[PDB]
Amino acid sequence: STQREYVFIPITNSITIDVKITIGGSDHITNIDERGIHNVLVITGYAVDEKNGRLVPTLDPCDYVKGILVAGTPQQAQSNDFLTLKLPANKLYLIRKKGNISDDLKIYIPYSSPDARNSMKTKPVSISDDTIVNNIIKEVFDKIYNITQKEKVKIEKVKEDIKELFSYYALEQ
Amino acid sequence: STQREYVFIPITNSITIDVKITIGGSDHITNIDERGIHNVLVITGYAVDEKNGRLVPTLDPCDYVKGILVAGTPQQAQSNDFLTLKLPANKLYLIRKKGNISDDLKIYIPYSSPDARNSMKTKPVSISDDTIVNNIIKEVFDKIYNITQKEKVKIEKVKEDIKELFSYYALEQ
Amino acid sequence: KRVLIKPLEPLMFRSQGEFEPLITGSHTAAQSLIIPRPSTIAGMLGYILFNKSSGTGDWLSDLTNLLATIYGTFIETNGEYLFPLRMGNHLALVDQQHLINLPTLLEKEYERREKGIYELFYDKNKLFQIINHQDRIGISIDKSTRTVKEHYLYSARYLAFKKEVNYVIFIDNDAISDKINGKIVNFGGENRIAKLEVDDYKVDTSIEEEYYLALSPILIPDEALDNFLDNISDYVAMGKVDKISLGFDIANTKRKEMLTAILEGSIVKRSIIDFIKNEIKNDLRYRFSKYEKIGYNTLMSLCKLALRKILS
Amino acid sequence: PYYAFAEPFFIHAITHLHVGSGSSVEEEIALPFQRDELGYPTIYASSLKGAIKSFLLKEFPDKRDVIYKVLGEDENPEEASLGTFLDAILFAIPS
Amino acid sequence: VLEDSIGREVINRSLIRVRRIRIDRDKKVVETGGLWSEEYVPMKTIFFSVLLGKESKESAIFASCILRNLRYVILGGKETIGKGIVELRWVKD
Amino acid sequence: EFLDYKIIALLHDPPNKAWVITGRARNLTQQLSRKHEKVAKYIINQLFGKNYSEKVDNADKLASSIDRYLGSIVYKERSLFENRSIFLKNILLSNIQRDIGNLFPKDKSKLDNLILEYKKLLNVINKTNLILKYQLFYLIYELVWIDSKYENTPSDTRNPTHTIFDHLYATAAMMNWILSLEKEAKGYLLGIDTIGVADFISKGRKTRDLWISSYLVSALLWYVITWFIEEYGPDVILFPSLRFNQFYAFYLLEKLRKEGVSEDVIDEIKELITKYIFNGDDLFENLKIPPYPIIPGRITLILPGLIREGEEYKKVQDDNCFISKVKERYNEGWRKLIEGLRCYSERKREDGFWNLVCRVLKLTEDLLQTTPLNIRVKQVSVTEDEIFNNNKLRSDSWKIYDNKYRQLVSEFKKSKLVKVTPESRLKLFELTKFDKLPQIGEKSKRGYEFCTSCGVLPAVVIMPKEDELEKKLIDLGIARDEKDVRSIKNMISPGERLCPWCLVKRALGAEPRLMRILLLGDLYSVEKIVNEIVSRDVKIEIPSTSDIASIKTFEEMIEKKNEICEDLKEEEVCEKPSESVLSMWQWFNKNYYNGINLTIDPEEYWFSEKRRRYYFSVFRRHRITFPSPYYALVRADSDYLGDLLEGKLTPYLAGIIDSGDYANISEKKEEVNKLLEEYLVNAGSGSIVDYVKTVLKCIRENLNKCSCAEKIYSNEVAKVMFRVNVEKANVEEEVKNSLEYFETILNEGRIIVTPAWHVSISSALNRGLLVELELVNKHKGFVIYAGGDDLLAMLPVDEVLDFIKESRRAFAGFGTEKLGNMCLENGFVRINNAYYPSLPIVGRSYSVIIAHYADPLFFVINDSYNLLEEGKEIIRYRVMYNGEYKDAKKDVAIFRYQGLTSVIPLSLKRPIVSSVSDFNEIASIIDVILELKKRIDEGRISVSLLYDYEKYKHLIVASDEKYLTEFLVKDWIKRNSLRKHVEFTIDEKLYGVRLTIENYPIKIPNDLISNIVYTLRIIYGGEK
Ligand SMILES: Nc1ncnc2c1ncn2[C@@H]1O[C@H](COP(=O)(O)OP(=O)(O)NP(=O)(O)O)[C@@H](O)[C@H]1O
Ligand SMILES: Nc1ncnc2c1ncn2[C@@H]1O[C@H](COP(=O)(O)OP(=O)(O)NP(=O)(O)O)[C@@H](O)[C@H]1O
Ligand SMILES: [Mn+2]
Ligand SMILES: [Mn+2]
Ligand SMILES: [Mn+2]
Ligand SMILES: [Zn+2]
Repeated sequence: STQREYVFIPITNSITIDVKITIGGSDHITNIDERGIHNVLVITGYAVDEKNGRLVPTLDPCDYVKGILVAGTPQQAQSNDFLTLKLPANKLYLIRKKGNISDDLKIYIPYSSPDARNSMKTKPVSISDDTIVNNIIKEVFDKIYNITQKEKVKIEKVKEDIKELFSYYALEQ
Repeated sequence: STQREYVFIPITNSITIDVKITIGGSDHITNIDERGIHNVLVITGYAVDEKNGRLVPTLDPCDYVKGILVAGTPQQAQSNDFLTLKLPANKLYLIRKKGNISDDLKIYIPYSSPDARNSMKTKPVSISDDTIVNNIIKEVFDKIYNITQKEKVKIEKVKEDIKELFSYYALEQ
Repeated sequence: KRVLIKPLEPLMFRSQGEFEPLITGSHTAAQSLIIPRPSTIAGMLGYILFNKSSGTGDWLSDLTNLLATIYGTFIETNGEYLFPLRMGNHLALVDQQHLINLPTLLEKEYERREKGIYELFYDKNKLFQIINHQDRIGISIDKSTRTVKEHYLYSARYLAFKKEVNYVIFIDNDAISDKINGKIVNFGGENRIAKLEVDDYKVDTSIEEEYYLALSPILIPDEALDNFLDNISDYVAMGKVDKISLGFDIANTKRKEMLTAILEGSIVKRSIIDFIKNEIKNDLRYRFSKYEKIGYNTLMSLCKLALRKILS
Repeated sequence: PYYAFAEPFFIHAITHLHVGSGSSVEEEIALPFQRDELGYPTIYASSLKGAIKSFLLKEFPDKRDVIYKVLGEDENPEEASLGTFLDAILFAIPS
Repeated sequence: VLEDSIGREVINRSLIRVRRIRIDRDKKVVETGGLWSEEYVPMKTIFFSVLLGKESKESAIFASCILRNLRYVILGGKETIGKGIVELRWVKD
Repeated sequence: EFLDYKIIALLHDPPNKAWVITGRARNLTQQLSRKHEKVAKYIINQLFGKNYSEKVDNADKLASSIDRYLGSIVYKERSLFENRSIFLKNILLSNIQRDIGNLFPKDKSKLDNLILEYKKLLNVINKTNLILKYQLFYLIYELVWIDSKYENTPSDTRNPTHTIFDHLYATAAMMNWILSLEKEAKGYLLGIDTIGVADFISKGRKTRDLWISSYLVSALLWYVITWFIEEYGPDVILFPSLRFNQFYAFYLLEKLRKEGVSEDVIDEIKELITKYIFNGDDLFENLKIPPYPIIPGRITLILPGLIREGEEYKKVQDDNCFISKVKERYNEGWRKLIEGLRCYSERKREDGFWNLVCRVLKLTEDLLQTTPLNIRVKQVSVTEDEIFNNNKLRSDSWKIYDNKYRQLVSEFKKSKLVKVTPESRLKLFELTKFDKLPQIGEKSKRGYEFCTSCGVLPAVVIMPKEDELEKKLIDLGIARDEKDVRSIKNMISPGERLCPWCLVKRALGAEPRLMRILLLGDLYSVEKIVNEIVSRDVKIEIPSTSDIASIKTFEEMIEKKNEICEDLKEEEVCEKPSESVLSMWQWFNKNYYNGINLTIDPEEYWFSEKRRRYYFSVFRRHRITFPSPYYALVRADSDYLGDLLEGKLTPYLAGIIDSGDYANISEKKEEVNKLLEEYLVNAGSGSIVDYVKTVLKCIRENLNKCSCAEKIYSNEVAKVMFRVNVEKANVEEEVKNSLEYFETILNEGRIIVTPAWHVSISSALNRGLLVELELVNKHKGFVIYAGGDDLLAMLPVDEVLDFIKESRRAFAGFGTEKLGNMCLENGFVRINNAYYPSLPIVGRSYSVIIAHYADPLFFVINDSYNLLEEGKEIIRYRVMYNGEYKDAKKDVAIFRYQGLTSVIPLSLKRPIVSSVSDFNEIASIIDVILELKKRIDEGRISVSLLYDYEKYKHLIVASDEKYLTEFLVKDWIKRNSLRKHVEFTIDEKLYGVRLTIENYPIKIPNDLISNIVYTLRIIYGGEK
């Protein structure tokens, strides 16, 4: 009875809307106690397109992405096309495994075609230039988190551990 | 480039009749040269669909499938249930490589439903039942590379090393 | 289930021989190990729970009469489990997310592989953000002249902790969860001090994969060597094999035995797990069972925190 | 058991203090103090133990037995010491 | 209790860092290479540490009459310059 | 049958090759009557007639790159792209040429004279050792050519990159492959690298343990390659090139002395050897061994698919022959050495020490079975399918040797990821548990008493502590009287615990003549070597750290011999040298016969405690500066030498194309495509340079395959028709292969390697070795090891800046004085008119450790190696590249002194040299620091200058005005000066130099001007 959406963080505003409901579910499997963004999900073999942000799956384990879980539905112009799988809360990869195990993990992932019309020359990156941090803290990390603005008094260290906790693989095409 | 199909090598043969070419193109994937199989492709995050042989994509970055990359046409019964990608030959996990890449190789890939009907759990499996070994040798491994058991007189260093080198992950679903 | 060994101050885990004035015309020196050998933690926990008329010549038979199956050791900074990773003489603390794609990184071709290992041991390495060797030169003063003696000077490179750091070991037993929690141990050498913290922490063990990480030195039966050192590239992907001494026992005042081992942070392939079982006799099994008990033959999946002994 | 009791104390400097470490820091100083990992001054437990040991061996030049038991022995004939010092961490510097 | 950023500047400003000189007696001029710099920690500084003791019937004597009598000891070098006197207050007040 | 006719592969193209082409007077071309090899044919008089159909249609086209640079039609026709002049361009630097002049065989008579000189040295050998004459010729063919003054020639004036010799030796090396494929089939590449040498050298109390550790590292490999140099001749080793090899020449004339050769022709070549292979000292005749370990523990070999034991060469039986062979040969060398050690020990059961050697060798043979040092051997093979098309070579048959070599090294990388120490081969469970351990000395009250040299192995011999040793050695198994103590305590400091391997080291260091056991190699029986060693008893004294800390004091005492030993002559100091001792330490031989007994132990006299009141007072009265306890351990190495041998561009731009810029070269396309073209255009003056740059203009901007060559084929077809004797027309394709090759280079991002490349490199490497050898001895240093790129020497802290400056400038090939017979000149090495190139484009780093003489050498060596290997790859300094400040990595000098570190750049230009103006920029800061050191000695500037710069840096770094920073430094110097007006004037190109670090425990000021003062503080702490 818990469905979440897998959302990634490129330097592109292309997941500006992902869900019809501002919160979605009724529990959080992710925590922020000012010490760290606990229970963040990484998946292997999934590189991401920037414009119309879509994880195009290249099956190279050296290509990954670090994205957070949020509940909701993929605008209902989707959910017949994105990935719809269930996990037993023992196989999901999670950094800073301090959070909650809901025992019910349904997940919707942006999932597209490999489209063998070019090659998947991938490119990783690390985020910086806090303006890039902020133009997504505005649209995601405060859009789903009413927890924000409540403990947000040491409002920097919650944003500093954003830098070294996320890295993806772009295609630059 | 000349296209290729990754075919997992399970205990079943519901994938055996999908790729036809015997001669191929300007290269090969494996190379039976008295050392064993070579250039074994490993796809992580993609468990196997035991019946209706397909690649069931989980988000666990831990399950690994052992198969082989076969040459050329997918029998043209595809482009709705299969997908095509063109890799630089460097985005693959090839095992104890011998052969030479062509730096560009069309890859096709099976795919199944993400199984929203049963808990996506998994178990390991190994190459036992010594008779089923030769059965998959003579079923598909010769349908692609018939020169096995034809010119090679050795049966131990290439033919009886799979017993522990091929190990994939079945959904039990 | 889990035990955190929190050092109160820099620690010294020597690794080599003499550390005392023996040659009249030279100083002595020593250097600390970044991760204490599981013999150290075993001996510490044994010192906490001691009975004074048991053993007297075994040092691990009676020790195994006290401890559960100790599982390997690694760092935890702020809930950030750091894990040792060893190349030839190179040792780096890498976080978890850099071990998943690792088996594929050493199977990449030349330049990609070398660039990967380089950025791992050099740039994605976090050892030097948490720990830096802090040298401490000492002297001995003879009261007759109030001056240093005839080169009674020693340089001991300690282990400075630039931030709040613990060592993580898991222990099967639960009756001990109360008899060591809140104990101020004499952890490590040079008369240093650490503090213990215990809390139940479910950890998954029974898991099998293709590549493992030596969280603790993998001992070798001292007869399989010629069967092992010949084909080393077939068992360990990267790392370091070496001859180590198991330590120094208190009840007998003796240097413990010497065994060739595969040091921490080394990456072993699955073909070794059976190999040792194939290359160990029936009573050397009875001995290496205790060895694994005190925490030696510990492994871990590169995909998830899943520990695994070898002979068990 | 095995440190059943503890006594903390403040080391209040009456005169200036120098506890050397050689030329141990990349600084404009040739004889720096004993630094921490954070560069703050400290007194290593070795220096503290040795200084207090040497002092007590002359301020009570009869308790050699007790001091040698607690603060350890010098000559090769030895036995486990039974009182240790923690590195003196700087608390509050004047300003 | 200052912030850690400005604290490690105020503190490094409190530390004494003198230059000392070695004089040639027959001409009262500094000897070549006879100049170095030291670093004392100011008078009235306070360090903190603990004496951790096991219980073996000597501690009952050590920590009771030896320790009760200790107020002043000498720490570190350069005590002819008078750079070692220090006072131990036990946390019992 | 008899084969391997590479004697003509060394002579097919003569050293008279470039003057007979474009002759000035044209005499030899008419007095010998298919044009110029007539001369070589005339030179073929000592041995078999010339085979012409086996080494010009192959193994000459495959050896060098000229076959692909010029083109296989202009290469042979040798007349369609001409030039009058004759230059020689450094292989790494196509910028600087040479003026060859004309001192060469011109007359039909002097050529006969040089033939006669070859003959008289090669006429005393019979034919039973067919291979021995080829052996000696391989070495002396150049030594006679340059001994008699003759400047050496490039392969061709059309491409003056390779000297005529490197081309010849390269054709000979390829002949190993070409013979093995005209025969049935094979072709091999064998590489051998010793596992963990740095850890092994860092194992020993005394320097006499480091010396023999390095010497063993060299000698075991020499023993394994003795088999190859006797089997397939010397020209089977591609690294290190043994054309200027001390070990090889020693072995060679010792084998010539063997079997009986008149002791009148042995001298005619021994003088050649002593003058050029050495520098002019025959102490290897007075020491009986080569005094310096100079074999790099990493060798390569070109092996042929042949084998003996059919009494001649038959096809190899399998493809695991050489690996097993070298493994067994290595273990055999070690076992032979320890057997000879036991024999020599039993021959002297007296002397106490050797008695202990006896009675511990017999106890620990089962522990000495394992060599203390193991190797790692890889091999790669090739078949005629790869270099042949059933009639000739293939096209891309040139890129084979590269692809194989590039193959081989990669394998090593794989095996490198796992390091297994040698001590793990032992079996120490039953020993260290059940007390089976042999224990000569005190049975440890605590288990088994680890060793003190290696610190890892249980010790066998436990010398007691120095309380009362004489009454402590007799009541134990160490001694037998009061006499042996004075010789046991002579080589084992009281207190030392010794493992079997460490004691074997000490025993070999007791007398370094058993090493001949390995240097000769299956040449003499072990008993025959030992019976010489037990015949003569001349003492070989290796210094200690204290003997090198006390150099200046011994010097000051040889300038006051009588006065300072008037009050002496009761202390065994002014004692007359009574023995025939000698040392490989050149400074020792320079003295000792200067009035002072240099065999004394400063640890016993003034570095001692019970004494040195006496000695301090003595030094006080006689105006002697009482010594310092600090020496300086200098360690050097070239940067990206592997990348160099692989042809990369990283040695050229060390800091830009780092190592991952070859995992993808496209991101560095600009720099590689600038530098490679800058080099290719610049190699070959001739008439082809314009042709070549037109080919590149074609390649430049990806002009499609021959869709552009019509721009360039013109520039060839107009020229191919300047000559009529050109037999057939083949210009339609060669112009296509030329740009195919150039695109291959520019698209792979590295010069394709050929054997000529490798011999030309690893010969200049040994020449630089011979240069730095005489450099170290100039500065009173003591060479523990110095092979080519690397170096490990102990110097006094006083001549370390001078030494670093000189050695760096000489490694580039630029100096001021002559260094024996190697008269170095602005990027070349002039040996009596012979210009050999050097390594100016290569970067060399340094790692100086100012250590107390009593510091444990284990940790000193480990810290030196670690500082070098780590800091050289983690620190970046502002370098200017094409007038643009970038970041660089290598060419640093990392000083450390017990907590003080400093880094000094040595390049300041990322292509370190592109002209002749650069050769003074080399290490131009070390002389700035020197100038500043010679102001503080003179008392003009105060040492406060070093404790004052901080209050000037905070203002000097925030500044962007040059002429303001100049005033600022002048005021920082003005305020701390002691005389009227000093003048230091820092060169103002050091301002703004920014050093950085990738967050390591190394602390380093981020500006060169502060690293200068930290280096001065380190140096002066060395005089404490
Ligand atoms: N004859 C020699 N004597 C002393 N040192 C040597 C000698 N030959 C090589 N070395 C040094 O040994 C090292 C060889 O390179 P490398 O192989 O990377 O080091 P290693 O210590 O051998 N370890 P490894 O790389 O695992 O083999 C370098 O530090 C060389 O300078
Ligand atoms: N291909 C090679 N052939 C022979 N010796 C080599 C080769 N590559 C490296 N060496 C030597 O092996 C030892 C260690 O090499 P190493 O220094 O690790 O490589 P490098 O290419 O020099 N890179 P760097 O670390 O910058 O010095 C030194 O003697 C090197 O000069
Ligand atoms: Mn090596
Ligand atoms: Mn190098
Ligand atoms: Mn290196
Ligand atoms: Zn030893």
